Amino acid sequence: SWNDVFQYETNKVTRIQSVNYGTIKWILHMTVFSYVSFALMSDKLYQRKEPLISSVHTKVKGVAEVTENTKLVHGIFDTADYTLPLQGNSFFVMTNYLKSEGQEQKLCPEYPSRGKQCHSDQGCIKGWMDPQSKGIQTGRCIPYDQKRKTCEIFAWCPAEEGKEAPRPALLRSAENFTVLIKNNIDFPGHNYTTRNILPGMNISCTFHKTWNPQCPIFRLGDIFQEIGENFTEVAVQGGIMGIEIYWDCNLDSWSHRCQPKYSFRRLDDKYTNESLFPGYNFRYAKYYKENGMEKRTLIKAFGVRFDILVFGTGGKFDIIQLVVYIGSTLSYFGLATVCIDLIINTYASTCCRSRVYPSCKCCEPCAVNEYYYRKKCEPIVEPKPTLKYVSFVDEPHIWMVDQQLLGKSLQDVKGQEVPRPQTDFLELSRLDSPDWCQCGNCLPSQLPENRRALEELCCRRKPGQCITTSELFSKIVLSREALQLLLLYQEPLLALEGEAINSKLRHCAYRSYATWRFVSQDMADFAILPSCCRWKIRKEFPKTQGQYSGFKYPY
Amino acid sequence: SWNDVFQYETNKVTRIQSVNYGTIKWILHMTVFSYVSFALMSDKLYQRKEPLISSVHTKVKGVAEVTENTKLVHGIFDTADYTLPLQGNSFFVMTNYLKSEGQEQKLCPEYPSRGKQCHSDQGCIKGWMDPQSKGIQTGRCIPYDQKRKTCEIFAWCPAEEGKEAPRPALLRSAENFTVLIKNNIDFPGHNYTTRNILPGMNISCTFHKTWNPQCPIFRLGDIFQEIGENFTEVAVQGGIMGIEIYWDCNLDSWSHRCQPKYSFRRLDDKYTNESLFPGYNFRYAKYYKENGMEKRTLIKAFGVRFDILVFGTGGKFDIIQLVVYIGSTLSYFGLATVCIDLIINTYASTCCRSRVYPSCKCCEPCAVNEYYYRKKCEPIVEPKPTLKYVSFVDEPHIWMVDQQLLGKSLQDVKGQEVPRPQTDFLELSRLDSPDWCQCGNCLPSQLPENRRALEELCCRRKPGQCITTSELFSKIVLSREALQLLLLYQEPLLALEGEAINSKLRHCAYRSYATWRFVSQDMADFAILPSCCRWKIRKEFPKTQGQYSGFKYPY
Amino acid sequence: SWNDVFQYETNKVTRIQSVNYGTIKWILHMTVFSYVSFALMSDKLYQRKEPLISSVHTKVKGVAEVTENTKLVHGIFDTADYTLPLQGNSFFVMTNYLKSEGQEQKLCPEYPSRGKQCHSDQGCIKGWMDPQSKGIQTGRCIPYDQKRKTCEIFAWCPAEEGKEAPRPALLRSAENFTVLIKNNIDFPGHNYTTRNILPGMNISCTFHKTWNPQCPIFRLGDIFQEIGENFTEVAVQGGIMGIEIYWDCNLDSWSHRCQPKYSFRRLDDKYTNESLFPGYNFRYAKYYKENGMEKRTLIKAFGVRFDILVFGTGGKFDIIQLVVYIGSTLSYFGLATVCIDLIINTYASTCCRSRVYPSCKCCEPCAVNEYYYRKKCEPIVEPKPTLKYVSFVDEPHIWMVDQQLLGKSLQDVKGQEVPRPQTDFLELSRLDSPDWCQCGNCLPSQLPENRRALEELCCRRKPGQCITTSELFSKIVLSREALQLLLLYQEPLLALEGEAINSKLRHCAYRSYATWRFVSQDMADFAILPSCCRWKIRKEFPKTQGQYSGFKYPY
Ligand SMILES: Nc1nc2c(ncn2[C@@H]2O[C@H](COP(=O)(O)OP(=O)(O)O)[C@@H](O)[C@H]2O)c(=O)[nH]1
Ligand SMILES: Nc1nc2c(ncn2[C@@H]2O[C@H](COP(=O)(O)OP(=O)(O)O)[C@@H](O)[C@H]2O)c(=O)[nH]1
Ligand SMILES: Nc1nc2c(ncn2[C@@H]2O[C@H](COP(=O)(O)OP(=O)(O)O)[C@@H](O)[C@H]2O)c(=O)[nH]1
Ligand SMILES: Clc1cccc([C@@H]2NNNN2Cc2cccnc2)c1Cl
Ligand SMILES: Clc1cccc([C@@H]2NNNN2Cc2cccnc2)c1Cl
Ligand SMILES: Clc1cccc([C@@H]2NNNN2Cc2cccnc2)c1Cl
Ligand SMILES: *[C@@H]1O[C@H](CO)[C@@H](O)[C@H](O)[C@H]1NC(C)=O
Ligand SMILES: *[C@@H]1O[C@H](CO)[C@@H](O)[C@H](O)[C@H]1NC(C)=O
Ligand SMILES: *[C@@H]1O[C@H](CO)[C@@H](O)[C@H](O)[C@H]1NC(C)=O
Ligand SMILES: *[C@@H]1O[C@H](CO)[C@@H](O)[C@H](O)[C@H]1NC(C)=O
Ligand SMILES: *[C@@H]1O[C@H](CO)[C@@H](O)[C@H](O)[C@H]1NC(C)=O
Ligand SMILES: *[C@@H]1O[C@H](CO)[C@@H](O)[C@H](O)[C@H]1NC(C)=O
Ligand SMILES: *[C@@H]1O[C@H](CO)[C@@H](O)[C@H](O)[C@H]1NC(C)=O
Ligand SMILES: *[C@@H]1O[C@H](CO)[C@@H](O)[C@H](O)[C@H]1NC(C)=O
Ligand SMILES: *[C@@H]1O[C@H](CO)[C@@H](O)[C@H](O)[C@H]1NC(C)=O
Ligand code: NA
Ligand SMILES: [Zn+2]
Ligand SMILES: [Zn+2]
Ligand SMILES: [Zn+2]
Ligand SMILES: [Zn+2]
Ligand SMILES: [Zn+2]
Ligand SMILES: [Zn+2]
Repeated sequence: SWNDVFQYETNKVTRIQSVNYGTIKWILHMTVFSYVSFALMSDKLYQRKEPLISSVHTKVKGVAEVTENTKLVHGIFDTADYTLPLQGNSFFVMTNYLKSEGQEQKLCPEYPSRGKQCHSDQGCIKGWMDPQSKGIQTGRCIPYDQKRKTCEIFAWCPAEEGKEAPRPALLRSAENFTVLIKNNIDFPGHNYTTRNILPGMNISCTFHKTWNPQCPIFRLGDIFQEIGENFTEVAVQGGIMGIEIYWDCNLDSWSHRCQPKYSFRRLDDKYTNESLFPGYNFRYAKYYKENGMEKRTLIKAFGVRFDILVFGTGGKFDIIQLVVYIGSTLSYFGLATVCIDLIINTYASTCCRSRVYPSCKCCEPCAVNEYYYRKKCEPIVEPKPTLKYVSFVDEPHIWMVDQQLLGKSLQDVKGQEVPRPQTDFLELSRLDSPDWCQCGNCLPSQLPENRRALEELCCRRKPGQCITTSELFSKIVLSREALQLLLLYQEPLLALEGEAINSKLRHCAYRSYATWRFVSQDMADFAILPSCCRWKIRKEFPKTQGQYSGFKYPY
Repeated sequence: SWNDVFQYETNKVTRIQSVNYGTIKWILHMTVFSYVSFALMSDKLYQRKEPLISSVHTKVKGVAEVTENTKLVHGIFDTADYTLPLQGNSFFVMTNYLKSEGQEQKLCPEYPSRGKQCHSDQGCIKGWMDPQSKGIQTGRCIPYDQKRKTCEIFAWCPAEEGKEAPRPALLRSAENFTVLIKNNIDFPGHNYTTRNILPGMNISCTFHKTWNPQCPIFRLGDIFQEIGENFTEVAVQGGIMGIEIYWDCNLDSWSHRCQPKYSFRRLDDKYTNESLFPGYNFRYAKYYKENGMEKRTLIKAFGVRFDILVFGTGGKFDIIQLVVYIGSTLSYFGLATVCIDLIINTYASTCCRSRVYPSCKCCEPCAVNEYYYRKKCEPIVEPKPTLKYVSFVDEPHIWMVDQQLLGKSLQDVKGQEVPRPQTDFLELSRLDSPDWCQCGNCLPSQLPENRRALEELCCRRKPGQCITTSELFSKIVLSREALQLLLLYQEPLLALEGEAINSKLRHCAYRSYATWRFVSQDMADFAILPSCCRWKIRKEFPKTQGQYSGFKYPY
Repeated sequence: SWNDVFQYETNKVTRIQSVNYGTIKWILHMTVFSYVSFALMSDKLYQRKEPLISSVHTKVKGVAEVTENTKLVHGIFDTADYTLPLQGNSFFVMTNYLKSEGQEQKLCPEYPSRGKQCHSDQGCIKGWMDPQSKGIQTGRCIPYDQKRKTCEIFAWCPAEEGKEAPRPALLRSAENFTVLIKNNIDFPGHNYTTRNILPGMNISCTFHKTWNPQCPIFRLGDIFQEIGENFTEVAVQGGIMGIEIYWDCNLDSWSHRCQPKYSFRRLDDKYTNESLFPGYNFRYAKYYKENGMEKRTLIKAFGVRFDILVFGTGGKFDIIQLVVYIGSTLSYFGLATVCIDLIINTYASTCCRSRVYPSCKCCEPCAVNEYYYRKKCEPIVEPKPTLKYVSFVDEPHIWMVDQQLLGKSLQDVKGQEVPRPQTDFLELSRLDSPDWCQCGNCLPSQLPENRRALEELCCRRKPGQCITTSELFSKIVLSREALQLLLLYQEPLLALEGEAINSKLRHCAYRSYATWRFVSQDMADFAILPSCCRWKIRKEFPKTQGQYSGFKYPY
């Protein structure tokens, strides 16, 4: 059993000294290797990739001046006037505003927005919580002004919801504002961390696509016009702008490159439906107390919400990933073998010689694939009990009968023809008749009727001379000296006496005839002797007082 | 060397015309292919998958009315009264509040919360910064009211921290509020971008699981009751609700489907410990100046923080991914070969014939696997110096002796028995004695004692007639004419004279005996001639004035 | 065709009973299996991994006392005084502040910051929107104080932008503040969800690296000092701290482990350039009305923004992933075959015997690889029309001539020498002359001149006796009886009469000579008979009234 452990199985191979096959094999191997390497390096499949974790710190610089109205009001807007305390992944810059000062919780006519005019008390319902007007209707219709009327609502009054944003936008100068974005990114699995601002960067820089791609100071107007967006128009109703920071980071020492790439993308739909809150704005309430009453100043602030979208992956060499990829791609190196073996398989077919080659003379010298096929493959059939082989001296090939003999004589069964092997020339270089019979020497079988059809076989398919009449038949089969020599070869001390040697000689004669007429031991083992030859052999070496068993399934 | 480059190696194969083996092979191949294809299409393993980057814009609509108290106060709450300016991935809706107006930074008794009652000055420490009371203790105990006492703290007074949230929740009507969620998602690697609102969507829609799964307008109460949550109860102490937007996006043109799926999940633990801040609330300070003093109004706002969780992947066909997957799965197509080869290997074993087949007659016709095994495999042993083969005319097989001859005669060494090859019938179809000896013709070896055991071998294991006595021995071995014919065959012009031809004849006789009794040249090359036969051969073709070398390791 | 479907191809193999090869094979298989299993379990390659979606709820506890100034002001700071309403992935804690109360929109001298002193009106431009001073310059120079001057700007006055943060930080006590972080994480694909606080956790716990790694209550000072950061120093100008919550979650039931790991990392660059806004701060405006004027209190709040970075993956067993990994690694099990086959290939080379073995006697017994190579591989050359084989009785090997015969006699073409196969001993164990000629029996070819060089071949390369003179030549080639026996063997009933049998005998003699002198039918099929032997054969079996075709390309 240890010897069994100590075994190695190696495949038998046929080395072909073919220029075309070698060329094809090497070309296919080179192609597979080149593609595998290109995929490995282009996609960095040898690298474990980890998503980043990002922190964003934004600082907006800029000052705006507004002059509006009934008295003229001159206002200055600094960061605390147009920015919220948040300075993370999103920062808001106010670009326009509607101000409703001195609101009190009381009854008032709703602002006439979106054709909300009232003509009669039936145009509104009492106690209806209108989120559009942002009040609760009292059910009555009251005059908003001299010309139009609007229902009364309990809300923050004077109610002005629905009024249009100023145009032009009051804080247009925000296009000239700048934002400094500090982005700290980390790959914890790879234990790496960097930031978008490194020592040596000039502080007077402003971002540009080509001149200053790494400058993290962005002018808002430049952001808008880089992607063909009009800051002046968006400033009226507001919008959402995304600043994308892509980190395609290679953390390998020999190829270390972890630098941010900045892009811009409008995130709010320019063509948003009017009822779906187009643009970007929010209502902020400044609460105070005046005249012993709780009052509220409502600022509808329109502006651009800048969303900093930080994304990317960090790739670092990982042996497991490379091993997995190489293992996945290893099977592709069998492409050359598959292709060349398929070529040999298909071109060895006889169909190519009869039809393709005469039509196409260029594909003619590819007939060598038959020699390759025969030096590569050994066909064998299942040695089933019904397997029989018959050879007729008239015919030049052997016939296989794999079907059950249902009474019909073996002579009448057609079967499938198979080629006759070439008896090694090297070894051969040395010095009333039954109705089915056609030679006149066959005799009825002595077997039981149920299996008598097996022995109902003649040496030929058409009438003619019996094969037994040939002197070579006597030399190979009936020659007692030759059979005795063969027996001695196998059994040097065999006793050439007794009824036993005669049975041994009979079996040796059967084997000799089968090998001579079938060549291969595969066919000879399942060959069926003709009745004439079988009975002549038995006459030469008969059985004293027994009945012949006949062919035996060797399996 | 170029010829070497121009080589192709093809495996030698044995084609078996077996119905069962072909059936098994094709069934296994179909199963492997079906599973590989199913995995490829189900998991989209041909697609490169990229995580999305999302931007969320939320707009809350809704109006609430509150009537509380000592004077009756009728208050209206619109978006600016219950929402914060943030409208991104999270939005907060106030559902309840505790108001402490007119706070001044001074000394006051802490609110009696969680059994914080005071009975003596020793129940509290001076200068202790109590974050629960949100003040610094003065070390003294003072009467909070007529019945209970509480220590004095320097804080915003009147201190009311620890008071219970109103019940029912004041802003219960928030269940009727609606939120419009605009979700812009982008796959930058795939250069794709879409949003959850497309042209044609009805604006009066409200989200529903089945009727309106794509409507991005959600009623908060509907959100809560979709997952079996009670908005009325959560509104008292607040909570956190997550609106999950899953983007399972297929970006292939032939299978393009990038649509959001909305789900809801409570994010705050319903059973949070009382000391771990159950629910959701925050304290907001409204600062003002009254009576020449800095005053503060503290609003403890309880509400639902809605967290919009946007996640998903975009898959687009990538040739590299498909190639990698196919390469990974290619090796599985060898399953049929592995299984059928294992069947042939195991069923060819003799163990199955002796035990399994007699017990199980159904597994009997599988004995054909032995023929397959012998047509597929050629066993060979290592040709080591100790390798020897011995054949005894008494025994029917050959014996291998691979162990060193440590003085013990080769006759006495047992070794391991091996089968005798069938001499090709096709080629064969033509026309005082030593103590270890058992034939009476062996003679002591003339070799040095150290290696004399090699030649101490007899033609038989038991007493009997010598193999040399057989006439076939003389015909094959001693026949000078046959050996001369063989020599001429190899060397046509060999000069049949001189002491050289005699040595050539002796070696040819050795080879002839070895081939006759061992058949294979593998065994004959390492076979050991019996002393009797060896010395008879030497007598026929002796050496004039030299000592015989004897067997030579051929390796 | 169905029989074709019912076929199975199995590779022919040579089983080697070698201890070293078996050892190498099993060692390599064990190594490959061990590494594959280690990679599978270490990297959980059998698991589908899904990124988490996280929700963070933060609650800060802590109270601070400040005493500053011209009148002494004693202020208390609770959560509503130093925290913003946001309680999600980021929370801000105020640690220092600069307060500018009672600002009015009017003209004032800018604060003298960063050497902004003015000496003349030419040092500033009118209408210049200075974002540093946060005002619009009027173009005039005015005295900020008695000693220094600064230009006039329309801004919120008194302008104090650029004033240094207080030192020490006013809210130093914030180091003693605590934050409770509730983290709800979910894997939607795996349909799993958990949180960082589970029942049974003690509420008096405070986080520690070793003692309380799972306590989600963190002291800010402890956070800073865990990573060697000084909270007192950072509190002056502020900063950004990241609380990383890593979820390495295994969702398999047998290996379920989904627990958070807390780490800390400073996110703001300690060495940020002075002009790049070092630290963290924001300007918040408190608007009010005083004396009938809109006034503003500007608080420059410096503090630590704590960013909770939640990341991780959830791994759950997936059959497809395991199948893909196993398929990727299957090809690696062919390493043993590749290595051992390469060893056999290289050590069988003759180059190793001539040079390596004499120099290195240790690598000598590896000569057995030649026997393995010959039992494993069968070399065959392409049977092209130019393929010819010639054997000279003088030389001991055969010669291959694969080049076109451009008039030059085949005798003069060198070609490449090839070894002579061993004629199976088993089958052989039985009983004026042309200028190019060197035997005296060759005759000029009768073929057309263009192809006459093919037959211009002699039996030897040097002068000597003709091979035809040997009696074995007559026995094998000229023996009519032997050729007739061979013909009968193939055709038992062949009629031994007529001009046909003579041509059959001539062809059989050609084959017999080719097989005798070339052994293999591969070489014999393309062998070229010497002119002497060819013409002697023709003399024995001549053609009556025709011209001999001569050698025919068998392909
Ligand atoms: N191949 C082959 N073998 C045969 C044939 N007939 C008989 N045998 C073999 O010869 C043996 C029977 O010998 P036979 O003379 O017919 O009957 P016996 O006297 O009882 O031995 C069996 O083991 C068969 O394998 C035949 O036609 N073809
Ligand atoms: N297989 C085999 N070969 C042998 C045996 N004895 C001798 N030889 C071969 O014969 C050669 C020696 O011939 P031998 O007559 O014994 O001595 P010599 O006169 O010096 O040549 C060696 O090369 C051996 O390979 C044997 O028992 N078995
Ligand atoms: N291998 C080999 N075959 C030959 C040679 N010469 C002739 N033949 C074969 O013999 C056949 C021609 O016979 P030949 O006596 O030369 O002329 P024929 O009388 O017209 O048949 C062809 O089919 C050749 O394949 C030779 O030198 N070598
Ligand atoms: Cl959106 C925003 C961002 C930052 C600050 C403010 C602030 N809040 N109260 N008054 N605001 C200032 C202000 C004045 C005049 C017109 N518009 C806005 C807002 Cl409203
Ligand atoms: Cl949480 C929140 C969201 C939005 C606005 C407010 C606002 N802030 N100052 N007063 N608030 C209004 C208000 C009045 C009465 C009771 N509760 C709250 C808060 Cl507090
Ligand atoms: Cl950053 C921040 C966080 C929370 C609250 C506040 C609040 N806003 N108006 N006054 N503030 C309080 C206050 C008083 C005195 C000194 N500093 C700050 C701020 Cl400013
Ligand atoms: C931005 O600045 C430039 C130059 O300072 C000025 O011409 C332009 O009008 C400014 N934009 C706005 C919207 O005021
Ligand atoms: C990660 O990198 C830092 C800096 O190089 C190093 O100090 C640390 O040991 C590394 N490994 C960790 C943090 O596990
Ligand atoms: C941008 O929008 C403004 C409206 O505010 C308009 O006057 C201007 O012409 C627009 N610019 C372009 C380039 O369309
Ligand atoms: C929500 O609206 C319905 C119908 O308008 C009303 O019956 C219900 O009371 C409202 N819910 C609350 C909490 O007020
Ligand atoms: C991405 O898509 C847009 C729109 O189809 C196209 O204009 C652009 O060229 C594409 N490639 C990019 C942005 O690299
Ligand atoms: C929801 O909670 C409220 C308490 O505010 C309670 O009155 C009501 O019955 C609850 N509803 C359900 C269905 O449990
Ligand atoms: C934090 O608390 C400890 C003990 O209560 C105290 O000694 C220390 O001074 C405090 N830190 C600050 C900055 O006040
Ligand atoms: C997910 O898990 C929950 C809880 O175990 C279960 O009720 C549900 O059916 C699962 N599948 C889903 C939500 O698709
Ligand atoms: C931390 O910084 C403060 C300055 O506010 C300094 O006094 C103290 O010595 C520093 N601590 C250490 C350990 O460096
Ligand atoms: Na593979
Ligand atoms: Zn007959
Ligand atoms: Zn017959
Ligand atoms: Zn003996
Ligand atoms: Zn003997
Ligand atoms: Zn000659
Ligand atoms: Zn000659």
